[PDB]
Amino acid sequence: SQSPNPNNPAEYCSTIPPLQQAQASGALSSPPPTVMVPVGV
Amino acid sequence: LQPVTYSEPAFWCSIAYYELNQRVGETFHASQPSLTVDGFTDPSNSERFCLGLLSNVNRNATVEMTRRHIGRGVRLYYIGGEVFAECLSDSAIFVQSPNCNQRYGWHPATVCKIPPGCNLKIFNNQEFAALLAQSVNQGFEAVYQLTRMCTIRMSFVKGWGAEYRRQTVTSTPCWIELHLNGPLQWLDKVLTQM
Repeated sequence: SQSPNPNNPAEYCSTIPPLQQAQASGALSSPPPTVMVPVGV
Repeated sequence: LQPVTYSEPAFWCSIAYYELNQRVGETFHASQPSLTVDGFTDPSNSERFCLGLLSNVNRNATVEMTRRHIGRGVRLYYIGGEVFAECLSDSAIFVQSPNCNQRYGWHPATVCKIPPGCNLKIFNNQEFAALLAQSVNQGFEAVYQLTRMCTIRMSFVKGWGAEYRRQTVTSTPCWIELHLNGPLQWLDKVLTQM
């Protein structure tokens, strides 16, 4: 299929408490993201 | 010269309130994981940005009606880099988040809606991280472009763009703009490393 429609909140929003969405996901135990950066310009 | 890792900010976001084209009040700097932006006349605190008493000499009738409807407003959460927006207001809040847009494959200027009692992850740091990852390969330019992803616009009752009467954010009566300092600080460290 495609993706959620900006006009239909039910397709992307939630009523699950954010803390519980963070949980069952990661956000506290998940290590901070790291990118590999060069050195030029 | 080495990797550049994300650093949790001391002040996760700075919120600027606006009434149409008018910047109203001063910047709120979120130092706590939670924070509410509402239309109440209570004193503001580390976790509360009360807009109720913010005066604007250019406040017209429309803005006055919209402000009366903000009510409980929006509760913003920063949970390990992820940012959520919850509509506590009885009226919906419209969000223009480049991060969500990129996520849902929406037009970069798409504005969605968060109905009362609902929430939306307006910022996913993992996604921004992956985006930053591919951006360091597109050179300096693209990396600096990410500055756009670190900003979110939100209107309290009326929407804008796409087929709404109002097209630009400046056209809505009550709106705020968030600057995710975490991602911005990360961008700065990446740019200085280049």
